[PDB]
Formats: sequence, C-alpha cells, structure tokens
Amino acid sequence: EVQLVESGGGPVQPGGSLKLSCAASGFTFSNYEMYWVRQAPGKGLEWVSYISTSPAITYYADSVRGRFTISRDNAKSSLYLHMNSLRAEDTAVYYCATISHQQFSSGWNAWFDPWGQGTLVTVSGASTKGPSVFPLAPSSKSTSGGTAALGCLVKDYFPEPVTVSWNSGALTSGVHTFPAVLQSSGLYSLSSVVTVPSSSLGTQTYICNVNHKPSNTKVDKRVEPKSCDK
Amino acid sequence: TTVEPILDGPYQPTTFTPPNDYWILINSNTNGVVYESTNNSDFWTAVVAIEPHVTPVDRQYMIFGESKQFNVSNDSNKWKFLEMFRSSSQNEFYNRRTLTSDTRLVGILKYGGRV
Amino acid sequence: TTVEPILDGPYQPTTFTPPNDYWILINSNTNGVVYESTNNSDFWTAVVAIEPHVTPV
Amino acid sequence: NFMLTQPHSVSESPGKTVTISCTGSSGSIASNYVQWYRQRPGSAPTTVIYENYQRPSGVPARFSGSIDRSSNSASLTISGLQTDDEADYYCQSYDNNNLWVFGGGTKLTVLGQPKGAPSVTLFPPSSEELQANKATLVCLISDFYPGAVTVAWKADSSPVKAGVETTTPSKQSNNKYAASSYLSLTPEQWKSHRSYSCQVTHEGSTVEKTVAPTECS
Repeated sequence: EVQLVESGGGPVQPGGSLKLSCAASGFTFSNYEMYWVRQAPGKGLEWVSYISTSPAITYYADSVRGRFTISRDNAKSSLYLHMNSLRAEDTAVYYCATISHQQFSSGWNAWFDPWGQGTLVTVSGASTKGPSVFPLAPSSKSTSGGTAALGCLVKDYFPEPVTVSWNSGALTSGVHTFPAVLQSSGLYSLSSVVTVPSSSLGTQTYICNVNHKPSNTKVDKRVEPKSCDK
Repeated sequence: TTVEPILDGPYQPTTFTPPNDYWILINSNTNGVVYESTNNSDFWTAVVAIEPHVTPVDRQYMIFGESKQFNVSNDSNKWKFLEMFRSSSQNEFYNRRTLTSDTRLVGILKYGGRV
Repeated sequence: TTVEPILDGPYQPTTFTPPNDYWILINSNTNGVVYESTNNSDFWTAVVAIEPHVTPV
Repeated sequence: NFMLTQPHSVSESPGKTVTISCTGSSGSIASNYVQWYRQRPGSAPTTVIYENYQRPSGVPARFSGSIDRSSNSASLTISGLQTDDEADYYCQSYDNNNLWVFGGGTKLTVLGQPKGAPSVTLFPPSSEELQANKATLVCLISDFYPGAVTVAWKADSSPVKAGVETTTPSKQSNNKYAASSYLSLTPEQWKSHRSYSCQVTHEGSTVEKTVAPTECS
C-alpha cells in the first residue's frame, strides 16, 4: 500500500503565517512531479504549484504569487509549503498528489489513485462578537396559498455554533434554519424561517430565541405584523 | 527444481506467423484495432474493440496501412469486438459479428487447417 | 554466483520517457523513421535513416 | 487554454443508465489523456477513470467512459445507479503545456419522488436593520426538486456583481431542498435605485420577484 501524510492545519490569521507539510511513503518520489490544489465549495479544485525533478524551474497559480512558497525534498520525501498573509479565500482543504502516465505493460498494476487525504486550513481570527438578530418580516407580497413566512437573521457572531429556536422549541414543523456561511467580509450569516397559517398573524405574536454559547448570550425578539393587508 | 511460470508472458504488439496448436490470447490497451490476420492470398481479417454505449458511427482506422472506413456501434454495457472479413482484394468489407465481453480479451488459434 | 548479461537486451519499439543518465542506443530494422523525441511544448525532433546512394527525393 | 465545461448538475431515476459529459471549449481532448474523479463531502475524493477509459481495479464495472472527437468532449456512462452514486464528479486533463486543465464541480444527486415547483419569497429591509444602516435583502427558495437551482439578482438597468452569495441546495427533514440568497446593500444603495429583483431558475424556467422603496422602515 501507499501512504500520504500531511499536517499544519488550524485557524489562520489573514496577514499571518504558517507551514504546511505533505510527506509520501510508498513510491519513489524522485521520478514524479508534485503539485498542490485547494478544494472548497463549487469553485472547484485548481492548480497551485509545480515541481518536476528540480530543473531550477517551477510555476505558480494566479492567487498564490509570492505569498505561497514551495519546497521539494527528495531525502525526506515530502513537499513543504510556507504560507503567509493571503486573502480569506484560502479557507479550504489543501491536497498534494501526482498522476503518473508512463506505459506500464500488463501483468502488474503500478497505478495509484494518487491523493493524500489533505489538510484543512481556514482563514479566520474571529475575536468574540455577540450576534445581531435582524427580522425577515412577512407581508402581503410574501404570502401565497394561506401560508406566511417569517424569520430571523443571525449575523456577526463568533465562534461556531449558534442554536436558533422558535416559540421556545414548541414549533418544529415548517422551520428552515440554515447552517451558516462565512462571507468575504469575514462575518458569519445564517437565516431561520418558519411557515405559519395566514389567519393567526393578527392574533398571535412570534418570537425567535437566539442562543450563542461562547459569549453565553441569549436574546428573544418578538416580530409584530404590519397592517398592509391583501 | 524449476517451476513453470503461471503465464507465458505479456509479449509485445509485433507481427509474426504463430505456428499451429497454440491459442493466442490478446488484451486490448487502446481503442480501435486490436489485431489483424491474413494470408494475403484469399483471407484477410481484422477486429476492432469499442467501448460500451457508443452510437452508430462510421469511423476511420489505419488498417492495412492505407486507412479505411467502416461502421461500428455498441449499446450493451460490455465491450464489443467487431470482426471485419474479406475473401479477396477486390471485394467488400464483410463486417462480421462478434465477441462481446467485459474481460477485455480476444482469442485466436490454428487447427485442422481452420482458424 | 550470477554474472551480468553482456548487454541489457534488445527491448521492443515502445513509447516512454527514459530517465536521465542513460544512453539509449537503437538499431534500425526498417527504412525511414527510427525514432522521435519531443516534449510537446517547445521541442519536436525526429530522425530518418536512409540507405546509402539515394537520390534527393 | 480550453476549459472543460460541465453540466453543473444532472440526474435520472436510479436503477438505469445515465451519462455525464465534459467538453473542452477549444483544442482537442484527443490530444492526451483525461481522468475522472468521484468525490464525497465526508473525507476525501477518489479517482474513477484514468487514461480516458482505463477502469481501475477495485471500482466496479458499473462505470465506463469514452471520447467524442468531433464535439471535443469526454463522457462517462454509469449503469445500475446505487444509492451511493450521490457524489461530485470532476474531470480533468492536460493543457498545451503540462500543468493541467480542470472541469467544474459536477454535482450528481440522483433520486426519485414527484416533482415540486419552488416557492420563492423576497424580503425587504427590516426596520431595525435599516436603523442599523443595512439595506440587506433576502430571497428564500424552498420545496424544489431536482436538487439544482440557479439564483440571480438584478438592479433594473444596472448589472450587479457585488454582494451575492448562494448556498448549495440542502435536503431538509422533509426530503425537499432549501436554499437562501442574501444581497448585502447599503441604505444609500437602496435609496439610489427604483427597485431590486430576485430571479430564480429551476428546470430551465425562470420565476421573478420584485421589491420597491416604501415610506416606512
């Protein structure tokens, strides 16, 4: 069997620095090339670096000029990347590998599936911040079919996770709470919505309970509906 | 004590005249032509292997040096080995059928004056 | 005790990328092209072996 | 170079044959080899096809692939779709110079149940956020099948590049898909334009919702 090992993962300050390592065991790694690719949501994996039998020649990708740097050690049989001070887009899992195309005949499979597991590296720094709860108000424009949708936006909190509830946990049905996504601005945002009968908006009050455990904060906000009817 | 090898060896894609009483088995590495036989007098034959789920298409192949054309097709999930046959230089390409499999192998032999 | 063969054997006409620090010697069987090297990027070289006493063609 | 365009999602009913393509815009896929890459969200991806059709040992015979020379594409055929065909399927090959050329992440989510049109809701700025100096608009998209949808935001005559983020569609407990898109606007940006609209495309048909400025917060 063939084994790729790696290390160097954790939180990363943008404008900061750290080191990433990817060693290989089961193959020669002198007659092979080696690259790096960052994988993330649907932007997709892409080429980063290029080393191939050390001609004193290498290549770099678009978003890695200068602030990446590469090193290939045949002796230790590894790739060593020194990383500093890049944009938050570097939040991703880094992968080291090489596909080998040389015409091995039949009778024995010299073929890899050449992929190390990779290492997770997130760009953050996230001092503690309490959340801001914004209403996503229902209205005549937003209602159809006897159902109305309302919600709360849990924004600008750090670190994970947060727990959002409606009607103190009584109303589970028809709720959609999104996990949470990190924007380019560096803040987290999520939305929680619920579906309810159109008749109750006059009679009933709806309150969202947002809890953010690291800061030990709990906030309950009531959304009253407005008079512009259909 | 010396033991026979389990197989006789993955030999290389050459031309020769294999004597009789011998199966020649071939595994395909690329697409298209796998092998061709002929006496160059009254018998010419070739095969082409095609990947499963290929539409009916006329395709071009560097067969007999001078590149020729013929139709191919395969829908079954197994590989398809279409033979092409000819009994004369002045003749049409009798497209003869066949050998379907997933092993990706083909086999020929000479015996009793018959292939 | 085993001895080396006198030469490393007449291998077969294949395509591959020989690593460095190795002379590849070739003898011709047919006429015309014997081999070609390249990198497909900025280098494409081939040879042709021709029998002696041939006209310019 | 030649980018490798993909169908960013595709599906059928599991249990039968399906095909996914990967087309090079220019150049020729016949120039050199192409290899295919299955991927799970969980741990890490694996390769499925290499050398354009060389099936690897261990992986079943349910997979295969070929090359369409005229249309400049590679393709893969999958027979007997298992429950765990849910994956992503990248394709990639080489360029005029050996670095690589890649394809987009082809999200393969295969399932069956009856069709359902999406519910789209557009929310205007809340009073508190406006006081907060945040114009942010929200477009909620729910109860749609198949699992792929596209969202676009519009400023009537102006193109809007900035401030759009869209989540990958997610399965809820109900086994229907949900997603949300938010547009982070400033109060000045809100006041400056006549209206803003959210456009949702599902199964090749587009639905739209529009919001305009109002007196109250």
